[PDB]
Amino acid sequence: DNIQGITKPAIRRLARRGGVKRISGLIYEETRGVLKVFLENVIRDAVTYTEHAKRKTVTAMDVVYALKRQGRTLYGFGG
Amino acid sequence: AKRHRKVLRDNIQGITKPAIRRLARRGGVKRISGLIYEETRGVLKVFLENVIRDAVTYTEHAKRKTVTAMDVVYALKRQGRTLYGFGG
Amino acid sequence: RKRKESYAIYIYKVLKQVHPDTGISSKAMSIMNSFVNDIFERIAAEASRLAHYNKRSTITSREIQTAVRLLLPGELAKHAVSEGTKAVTKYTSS
Amino acid sequence: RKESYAIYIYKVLKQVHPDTGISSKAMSIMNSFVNDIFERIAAEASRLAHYNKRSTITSREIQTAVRLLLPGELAKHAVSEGTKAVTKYTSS
Amino acid sequence: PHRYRPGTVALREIRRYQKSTELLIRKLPFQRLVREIAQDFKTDLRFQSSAVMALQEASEAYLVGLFEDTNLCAIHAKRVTIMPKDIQLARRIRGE
Amino acid sequence: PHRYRPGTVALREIRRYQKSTELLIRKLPFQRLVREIAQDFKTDLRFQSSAVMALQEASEAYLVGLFEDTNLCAIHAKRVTIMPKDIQLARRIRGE
Amino acid sequence: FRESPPFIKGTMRDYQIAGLNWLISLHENGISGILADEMGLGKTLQTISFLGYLRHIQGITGPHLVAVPKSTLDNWKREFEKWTPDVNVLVLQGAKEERHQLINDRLIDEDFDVCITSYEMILREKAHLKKFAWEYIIIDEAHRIKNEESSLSQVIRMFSSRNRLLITGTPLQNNLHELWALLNFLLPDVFGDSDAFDQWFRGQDRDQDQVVQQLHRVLRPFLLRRVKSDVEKSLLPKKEINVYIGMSEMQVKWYKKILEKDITRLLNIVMQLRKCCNHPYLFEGAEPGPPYTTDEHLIYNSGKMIVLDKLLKRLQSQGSRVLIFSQMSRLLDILEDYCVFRGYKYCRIDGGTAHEDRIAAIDEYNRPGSDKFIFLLTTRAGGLGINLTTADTVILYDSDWNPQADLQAMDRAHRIGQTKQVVVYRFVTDNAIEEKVLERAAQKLRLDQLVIQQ
Amino acid sequence: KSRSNRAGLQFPVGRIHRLLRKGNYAERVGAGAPVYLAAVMEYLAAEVLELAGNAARDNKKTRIIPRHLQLAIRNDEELNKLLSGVTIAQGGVLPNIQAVLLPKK
Amino acid sequence: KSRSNRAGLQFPVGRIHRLLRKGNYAERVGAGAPVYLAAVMEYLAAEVLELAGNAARDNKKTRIIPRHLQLAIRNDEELNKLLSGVTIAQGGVLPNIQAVLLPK
DNA sequence: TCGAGAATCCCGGTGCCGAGGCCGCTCAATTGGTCGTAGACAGCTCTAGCACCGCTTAAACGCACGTACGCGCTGTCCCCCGCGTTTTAACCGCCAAGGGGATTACTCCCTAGTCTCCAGGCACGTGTCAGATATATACATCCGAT
DNA sequence: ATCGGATGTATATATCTGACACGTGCCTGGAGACTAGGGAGTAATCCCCTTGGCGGTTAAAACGCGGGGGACAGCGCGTACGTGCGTTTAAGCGGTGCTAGAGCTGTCTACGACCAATTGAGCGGCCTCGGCACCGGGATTCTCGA
Repeated sequence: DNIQGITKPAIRRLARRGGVKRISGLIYEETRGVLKVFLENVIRDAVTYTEHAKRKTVTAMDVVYALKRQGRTLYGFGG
Repeated sequence: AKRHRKVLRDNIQGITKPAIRRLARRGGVKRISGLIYEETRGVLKVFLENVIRDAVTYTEHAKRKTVTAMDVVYALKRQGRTLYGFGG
Repeated sequence: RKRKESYAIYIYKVLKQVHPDTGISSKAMSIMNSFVNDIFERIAAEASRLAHYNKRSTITSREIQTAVRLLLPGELAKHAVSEGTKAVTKYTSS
Repeated sequence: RKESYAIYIYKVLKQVHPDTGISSKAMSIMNSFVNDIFERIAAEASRLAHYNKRSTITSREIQTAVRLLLPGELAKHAVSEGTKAVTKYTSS
Repeated sequence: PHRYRPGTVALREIRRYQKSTELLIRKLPFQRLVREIAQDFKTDLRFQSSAVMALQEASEAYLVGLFEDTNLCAIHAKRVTIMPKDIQLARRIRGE
Repeated sequence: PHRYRPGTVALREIRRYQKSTELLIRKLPFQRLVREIAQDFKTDLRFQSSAVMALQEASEAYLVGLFEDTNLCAIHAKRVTIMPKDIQLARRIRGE
Repeated sequence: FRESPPFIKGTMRDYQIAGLNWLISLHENGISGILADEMGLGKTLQTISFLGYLRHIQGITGPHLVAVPKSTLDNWKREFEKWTPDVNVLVLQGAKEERHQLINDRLIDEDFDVCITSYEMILREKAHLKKFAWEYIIIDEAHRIKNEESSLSQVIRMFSSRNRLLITGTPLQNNLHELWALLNFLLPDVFGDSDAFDQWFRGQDRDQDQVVQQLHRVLRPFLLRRVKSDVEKSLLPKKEINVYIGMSEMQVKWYKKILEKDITRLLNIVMQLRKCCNHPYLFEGAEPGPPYTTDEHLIYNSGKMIVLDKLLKRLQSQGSRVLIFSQMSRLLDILEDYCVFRGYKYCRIDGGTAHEDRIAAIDEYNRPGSDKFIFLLTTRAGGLGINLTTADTVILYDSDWNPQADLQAMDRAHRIGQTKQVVVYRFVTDNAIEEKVLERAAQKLRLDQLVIQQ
Repeated sequence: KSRSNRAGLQFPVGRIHRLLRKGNYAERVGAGAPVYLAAVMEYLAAEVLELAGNAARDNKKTRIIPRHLQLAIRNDEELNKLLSGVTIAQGGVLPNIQAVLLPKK
Repeated sequence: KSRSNRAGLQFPVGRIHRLLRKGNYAERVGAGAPVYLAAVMEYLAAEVLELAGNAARDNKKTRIIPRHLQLAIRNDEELNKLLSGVTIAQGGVLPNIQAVLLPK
C-alpha cells in the first residue's frame, strides 16, 4: 500500500543523524511499526481540533496545538 | 578529644544497605552488585533537591514557615509525578 | 466549621450502585477524592485552552465533548461520550 | 488581522548586536518562544494565586512563579532584571 | 581497485548528516502517508501544505530522538549494532 | 547444616516485598534527611509530620520506578546483576 | 495491732508499726490514700504487710499487681523472700524467646499472688493482665501518672479492682493540676468534687490558715509525708547557698546579638538562653581555632567556669568529694575536658551509661581511701535511688527546672548514714532567663513546703 | 426537584457549576455544560470502583484499601495509559518477576 | 508618556496587560505585573539571541538561521533544562560520535 | 530419580477502633424575572488546495562480493549471597517549656468600568543588496603499498 | 616508513532574492475621574512541633565467611551487513485550469448574569459493633539433598 513511503535508505539517513554505526536488518519492520504509531497520537489529535472548530481543513496551528499537549512542543509554525 | 560531636556519621547514610536492597527487591531484581549502594544514595539526594526546592518556594510564597503536604503535592504535580492520597 | 467540601458521599453513593454489599475505607476515600479532581482539573483546564483557540468564551457541551476525546485514550472515550450525552438529553427534556 | 512580536525582538537584537541580521523563519522561532514563556509563567502564576484562595496576580505572584520555572542561575539573573524595572515604573 | 574498509563510509555519513539540516525522509511519500492514516479517523480531509511539513519536522525529531537513545542501549550491550531488542527497550522506559 | 543455594532467598524476598506495602526505608532517619536538605534553601523550617511522609511515599515510587527500569537494561546485557553502568543508562533516557 | 503478725518476723520498726494501724484506716472505708515518705524509710515493708496481711486476717489471698520501676525491680523479689517466704512472687523479664514461659504456665493458671512488674511490661501485657479481677493494685513511686494524656493513665483505668494503694515520695507541682490528676485516679468520686470545689482551690488564699489549713481535715486520710530528722534526730546539715555572676564578651555580646538573629536558633530558652548562658561555645561558632587545642581563655570565657577556674584550687584542699549535677551530657564533654586536661581524678554517669558500667564505677567511687573524687551526674538519672553516700559537697549548675528534681537530687547526700557536713552550692547569673526560672522555682516551692508546714 | 437528580446523575451538578466559574476557567459557562461534565466525572469513578470490586473478592476481604486500587488500575490496560505517570499512596507495586530470573527448571 | 518607556524596558507593557485580562488567568491583575513580566521575558529573549549571536559566526554568516538557535539552547548548561522537551524546526543536533564507534 | 525439613497456607479463636448510620444545622443551590449580547445562521469573496500533464536526473533497488563483527563455548578468577553473631539505633512513652497558624471585623486603597481623544504599530505599496550556486583555483587526507 | 587517489576548504565575478526601509489609515492604549470590592493589619484562642536531656525494648543493622555461582576476557566462526556498480524509476518542479471553504459581513435572537427570597442537601459531630489485625497450631508444599 503506502508504508513503502519511508524507504530503507530514508531510515538509514535518519539513523546516521542518531549516531549509530551499523544498522541491522530487523529494524526496517520495527521502525515502520513505530512511525505508524506516532502518526496515530498526533493526527488523532489534529482531526479532533479541526472537527471541533467546524472546519474541514487541518491547519498548521492544530498540529502545534496537538503536539503542545503531550510534551513535544514544536516551534517555528505558530503559537 | 572528648568535647566534640565531630568524629561521627552523616545523615545521607540514614538509608542503609538493606533499605536499598528491600527497595530493589520490590523492583524485581535478583542479585544486586556491591557498587550500587553509593550510586542510589546520590540520586536520592538529587531528587530531594528538586522537590524541596519546589516546596519551600511555595512555603515562602504564602509567608508561612510550615511546609504542608499541600505544598509538597503541588510541587510533584508540575513535574509529571502527581501524587494522590493527600487531599487537594 | 471548615466545611472544606470533599466528595465523601457521592463516591460512596456510586459504591452502593455497583457492589451493593461492600464498603470503602476512609483512607481510600481520600484517594478517590483526588481522582475526580484530577479528571476535573484536567478537563476544565482543557476546555479553557480550547475555547481560547477558537476565541469564544462559552464552555458549552461541545467544548467538553471535544475535551473528553483527548484525555480518555481508547474505549473510555467511546463510552463517556455516549454516557455523558445520555445525561444531557435526559436533562433538558424534563 | 493579526498581532505578533516581530518588531520588539528586532530591537532587543539591536542592543546586543549592531550588525547581525535575523532571518524570517528564525524570527518565527523567537516569535513562538516568548509566547511559550508567557504561557508558562502566567499559567503557573494563576494556579499559584488560586492555591492561596486569592484573586490577584501581582509581582509577588510572578516572582515566585519565575523561581520555579527557571532552572538555576537564570532565576538568579532574571529576578535582578525584573525588580530593576519595578523600581522605575513605580519611582517615575 | 580502491575501497575503504567497512567502518569508514558509516562515519562519513555521520559527520555529514549532523551538519546539514535538510529534510531526510522524502517529502512527497510522507505527504500521502499522513493523508491515509487520517482517513481512518475522518473521511474527506484536506491538509494545508504547510501543515504536512509540521509532521515531517516533528516525526524526524522523534525518530532521531529515538535513535540517539537507542544506541546508548546498544553500546551498553558492548556491541556497535542496533536491533529491535534495543528499540523495544528504548520505548519501554519512556513511552510504551 | 542446611542452607539454600544462592539464588533462592533472593526470590523469597521478591515475592514477599511485592505483596506487603509497608514503608521500606526507615521513617525516622528519612525524616532528618529531609530537614537537612531544606536548610540549604531556607533556614528555620518546620515540617508537618504528615508532609514528611509525602516525601517517603513519593521517593520510593521513584526508586522502585527506577529499579523496575534499571533491570531491563541489566537483563539486556545478558547478566542478572545491576551496576552503576545501568543506573547511569536508566537516568539517561528519561531524566538526566 | 501494734505488733507485727508472725509471718512478718524481724521486728518491723516503730515508725512503721505506726504505719500499719494508721494504714488499717485506709483498708476500711475504701480510700486508696497515697503514702509518701522520705527515701530510705522502708516503704517496701509497709506494702508486704498489705499483700500478706490479707491472708490470715482478711482471708483474700488473691491476685495482686505491683508496678515498680525496673531500676528497683531487683529489690522487690528479695524483700518478699526475706520476710514472708509463703507468698507467691512473679517477676517479669526477657525477650520473646525467654519470657512467655512466665505467661503460658505461671500467670493464666492463677499460680501467683504478687506479680511484680516493670512499666514497659504493662503496655505489652495489656491483654494478659486484663483477665484477672485484681484485688489491691499498688503502684510505687507514683509520679509517672501525673500526665493524663499518657498511655498509663489511659491504660491502668481499664482493668479494675475493689480498692488500691499508691506510694510516691512527693506531692507534685504547685500549678495544682497534678494533685487532682492522681486524685482522679484515687477514687472515681473525686473528679465530681475536684472541679466542683474548683472555686475552693484556685484562689491564692490569704486565709491559708483558715481555709487551706482547715482543708486538711477532709484530706488528711488521703496522704502522708514524713521527715528523716524525726527518725534519727541527728541528721544535722541542710545548707544551700548560691552566687550572682555574669558572663563575658563572647557570650555577653552574643547574649545580646542572637536576639537580633531571632527577634535554626529556635526555642530561645533552651537553644539560646541555656547553651549560651551556662557553659560556653556549644555551637562550635565561638572557637578560636580549628586546631581547638584546649587551653585557658576557653575556660576564662564563661561566667560560670570562672568560678570553677578558682573553685578547684580551693575545693581540692577542703577535703570533700564533689558531686556535680548538670543537664545536657553534651556539656559534660566540656567539663570532662576540664579535669582530663587539668589533672583531677574523675568519674562520670549519664543516660548512656549501661547499668553494669554504672555500678562498677560507683563501687570504686566508694573505696574508703580512694583516688577519684569528682563524679559527673545528671539530674534526670540522678533521681533513681542509688548508693552515693561517701561524698559531702554537691555543686548543681543550673536551675531546677522541675523544682523537686534537685531537691530529690540532694538525696544523693542525706541518705542513711551521713554524719558529715553537707554543703550544696548553685550557680545563677544576673539578668538572665534563669532568675525568672528560679522565681518560677521560687513560686513552685513556697507552696508545697506549705504542705510540709501544713 | 434538584439538578443533580434531574438528569439521573449521582454526582452533584450545582457544586460543579459553582467551580467552573470561581475556578476562573472561562467567562461564560454553558448551562448544559457541567451536566455533561458530571457524567464523565462519575463514569471514571464507576470504572475504578468496579475493578476495585474485583480485588476484594480476589483477596477475600470486604473493604477497599489502597492496595486494591493499585491492583485495579495496573491490571487494566485502558486506565493505565490515563494514569501512566500517576502514583498512589502506599500502593506498592504490581507483582511481576521478569522471565529470566527464574530457577533452572 | 508611554508605559513601557517609563519602565526603562524594550518589550511592550500595553500589550501584556491585555494578555493577562483576556486569557482568564485571574480576575484582577496587579499594576506592576505586566512590567515584571515584560522584563523576565526581556532577559530570556535577550539571552537566546546573544548566545545565538556569539555562535552567529562559527559558520561566519551574519543572519541567524534556525541551526544557530539550536546551537544556542543545546550548547548551554542551564537553558537546556528549561527546554529539554521542545524541538525546533530544522534545528538538527550537535555533532557527536560516541567513544566506541570511532576508528581506533 | 524421592524422603528430611523449613516456609507458607488455613484454619480456628479473641478484641479493638475505625465506618457507617443517625441527628441537628446553616447556608450555599434552586425559582422566578429582569436585560444585555455573543454566537447562529445566511450571505458574499477570494485564496489556497487538489489534480492533472510533461520534462530531467537525483535517488532508490538488486546486483555482486568479502571481511567484519555477534554469538557460542570455554575455563578462570572473584565478588555477592545465606546464616549465625554482637551492639545499636529505631521506637515508643515523657518531660517542661512557648509560639506560630486560623476565624472575626474594620476600613483604607489600588483595579476595573466609561468616554474621549491619538500616536504607535501594522500590512502593502517600491526598492534596494547579503546569502548561495558555480565553476574553475589550490589545498589538506586514510588505505594498497612497503 | 612512502606515493596514488579521495576527501575536503580558500576564491572570484556573477546573480536572485529576501531583509531592512519609506509612506498610509485605524485601531488600542492611555489620561481621567469617580466607585467599590479585595486585602492589608491588628487582635484574640487554640493546637502542633521543636531542643536535649532521661527510661526501656527489640527487631534490624553491622561484621565475619566460606563458598559457589556468575563476569569477563579469549578464540573460533560464520552468516550478515556494508560498499560499489549498471539499471530503473519516482520525486521534483513547472505550469494551468477549476472550484471548494476560510474568513469574513451583517442581523437579532436564544441564553447566561444577576437579583432577593427560599429552604433542603450536605455539613461536623456523636455513639457502635462487624471487619480485619493478631496469636497459636497444624495442614500443605516447596527446595534442599540422595
